[PDB]
Amino acid sequence: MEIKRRTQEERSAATREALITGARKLWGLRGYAEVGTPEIATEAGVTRGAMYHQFADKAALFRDVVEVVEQDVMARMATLVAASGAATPADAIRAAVDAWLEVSGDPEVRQLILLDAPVVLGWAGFRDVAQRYSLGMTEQLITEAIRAGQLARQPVRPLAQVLIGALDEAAMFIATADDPKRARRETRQVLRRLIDGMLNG
Amino acid sequence: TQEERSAATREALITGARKLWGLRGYAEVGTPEIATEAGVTRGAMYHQFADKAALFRDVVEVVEQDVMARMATLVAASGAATPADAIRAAVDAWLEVSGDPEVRQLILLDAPVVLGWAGFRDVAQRYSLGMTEQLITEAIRAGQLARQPVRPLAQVLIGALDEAAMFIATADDPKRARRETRQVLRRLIDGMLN
Ligand SMILES: Clc1cccc(CN2CCNCC2)c1
Ligand SMILES: Clc1cccc(CN2CCNCC2)c1
Repeated sequence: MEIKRRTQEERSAATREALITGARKLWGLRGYAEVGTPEIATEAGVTRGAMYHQFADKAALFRDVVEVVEQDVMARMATLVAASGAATPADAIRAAVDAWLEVSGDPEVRQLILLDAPVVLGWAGFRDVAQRYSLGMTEQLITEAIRAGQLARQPVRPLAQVLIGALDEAAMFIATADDPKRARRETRQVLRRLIDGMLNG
Repeated sequence: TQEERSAATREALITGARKLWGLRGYAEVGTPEIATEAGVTRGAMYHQFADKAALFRDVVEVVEQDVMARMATLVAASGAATPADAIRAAVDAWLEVSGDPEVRQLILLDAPVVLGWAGFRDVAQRYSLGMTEQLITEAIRAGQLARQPVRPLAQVLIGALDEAAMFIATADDPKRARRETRQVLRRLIDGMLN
């Protein structure tokens, strides 16, 4: 029965991927509140029953969209830091700040992660997502700066958690601004002062 | 008067709810228990508060008012001689007041969940921004912070300060978490203060 089981699993996975892809596209453009699951099923080319089979409700589909978008946010940030030509751990942290403002400025990321997710997931769910995706990259950037003597030896997690709070509030300030270009410049300038006050190099 | 009697009933309910939810959390104490603590009938309680969440919203207001009054008292008594020293005193005052067990449970743990993201952010901003922006404005005026628009720095610092408090709130060793987090916050602000 293994070909039959694997075939049904692969078909389920393809349906799931089409639904997430469709939902990510339409909610990214219009917002969660403005696109219903029937339109998303049509976009994905699946029936309502195929959708019900994969997702209990609209919010369950949104939770899976956030996972895929967060995975792409962190991969894009890692690509931009890798391509930055950062010569030291301190330069990699500055590159990571620039990458966060760039990727969180993507209109789809702004809409799904910064505007919809805190409301649709609620506080606990949104903070659990932010945490699962932010902590590893932040702790490793700190660890490498300590190892190079560019940051004081200290417990990594308390510093990581405070910086994640500062960086996520910076992104939210820009996302909710009516003049986001000015907000992004002003916020970039605050984070430059905060990071450059911390880093020894 | 009827208004004075209504106000006494309201005060008994807010006081009782603050006490019981302060100890056990919003999720773990129902309105029947609170009405018993307050010595108020359920009918008289539902007349004042549509539902559990409505009573909680009024508890958060009274607790937030006390948090900010206590912050102002501690900074006033700190002996801070300069705007930079007032900011340093306010960081210490926030870790002291957010360490109060009732503030920890009601503001750091329950309010974001019960009020929801948007509701909580509105209350947190309405209570945090005045004091934060005043402290920053005085430091900029004294030359001790870089010339810059106040609101962006205020919002990023409130994010750091609230995240520090919430990290301590759920720590396995809160005393240790507080010490290590106080060091981070003092170093973060010292890197920007002249
Ligand atoms: Cl140290 C550092 C500097 C810049 C960016 C990051 C990662 N972000 C943290 C906030 N949530 C998004 C990811 C870490
Ligand atoms: Cl500048 C400064 C320094 C420390 C404390 C505060 C006040 N707030 C208390 C509530 N949450 C945010 C911060 C401002």
